Amino acid sequence: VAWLRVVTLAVAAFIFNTTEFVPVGLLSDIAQSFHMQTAQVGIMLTIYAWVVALMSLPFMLMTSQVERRKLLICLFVVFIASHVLSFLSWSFTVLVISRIGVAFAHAIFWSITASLAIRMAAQALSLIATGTALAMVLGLPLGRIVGQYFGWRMTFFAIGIGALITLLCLIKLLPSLPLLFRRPALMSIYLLTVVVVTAHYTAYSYIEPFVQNIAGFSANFATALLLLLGGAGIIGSVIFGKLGNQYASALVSTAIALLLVCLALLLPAANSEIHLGVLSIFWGIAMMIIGLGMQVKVLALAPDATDVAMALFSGIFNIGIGAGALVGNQVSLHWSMSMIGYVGAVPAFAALIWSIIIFRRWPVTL
Ligand SMILES: CCCCCCCCCO[C@@H]1O[C@H](CO)[C@@H](O)[C@H](O)[C@H]1O
Ligand SMILES: CCCCCCCCCO[C@@H]1O[C@H](CO)[C@@H](O)[C@H](O)[C@H]1O
Ligand SMILES: CC(C)S[C@@H]1O[C@H](CO)[C@H](O)[C@H](O)[C@H]1O
Repeated sequence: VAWLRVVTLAVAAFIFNTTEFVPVGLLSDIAQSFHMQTAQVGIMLTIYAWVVALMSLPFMLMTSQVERRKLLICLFVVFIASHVLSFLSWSFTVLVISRIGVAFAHAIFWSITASLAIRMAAQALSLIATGTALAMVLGLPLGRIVGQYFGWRMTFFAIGIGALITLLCLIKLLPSLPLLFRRPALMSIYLLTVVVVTAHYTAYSYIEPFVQNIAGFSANFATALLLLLGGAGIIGSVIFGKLGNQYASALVSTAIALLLVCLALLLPAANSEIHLGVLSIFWGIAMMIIGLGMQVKVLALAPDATDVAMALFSGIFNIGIGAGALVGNQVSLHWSMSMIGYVGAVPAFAALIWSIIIFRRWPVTL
């Protein structure tokens, strides 16, 4: 019952995190159906993200008063309704309105999920994280291939059904802030996160219309990279799993360094299928190391109020996604979408330094 009552959430984290990134493999399709240009559709990522940023904190506030599995139901219900609206969406406006619906559930979910794994008890958090992790590897790739044969609306409708079958699996298994603002080390971590995420989502958001409209390759080759990155992620995630309980500083910095490289070398490694592919192998490995790197450290640094740690982590993570989407959008629209790799490499340089600085300053851990 423990493993189940938690594996059900680990799955549940897979759904929410799967959803928000699926648009990355669906920009062309979504654009085609609405007679706009790829990058223009990129903003539904920012809108989503920034709603999760704005509401992660106020929503949990209001919601924590009354917080049974009841709340998960109403998330899932809204999640499921919104996803039905995406499928029916009769304008790119209606689509993005639907994305807010999801984001409202998203916002609330990810405040809560940190604790609940523990309340059914631990290492409940790896499971959650495994789900988080298995989103990039199975979720997003398979979401593209579905969007290939069947198109984007079915992809969105599909996910809505998961939420249900998992909701039903869910129902069968049932029953502050100034202190953190005054942990500079935690704040510094919250800082590093915001920045490095913007760096990565400058580029990663538009990788599809990049591999298609800019590097010239097939829409199959794009889908190919997305698989490679996900699995690259498995390597990355299991490098950490086995080696992140120590070495956390060094891994994270070298990772961020690796990311730096990849972002700079995006345009030069294009026109070299094998090149972009390796890039993908390294990029991916960096992505998960950095991604889990922060979650682990925030939790470490905030034992007495983990969920509020995580509530902040959630929101402040989503600033970076909207940031990177938007800057990625704007470079693509106004100067060239080839300079997304380079533009993003600027926030990544800063982060490398900030990384090394703060790990020197606070070597304490465990
Ligand atoms: C102040 C210097 C910036 C350093 C980063 C410290 C975290 C503060 C960022 O605030 C953000 O704005 C939202 C608006 O409501 C809030 O919900 C929530 O706090 C958070 O997502
Ligand atoms: C010279 C010493 C370097 C140490 C300073 C740490 C880097 C913090 C910069 O973050 C800024 O925050 C914005 C998000 O709000 C970003 O979008 C913006 O591009 C970036 O400029
Ligand atoms: C980049 C993805 C992991 S999204 C990210 O996951 C985090 C930890 O799993 C936080 O809980 C955020 O709420 C969520 O948006």
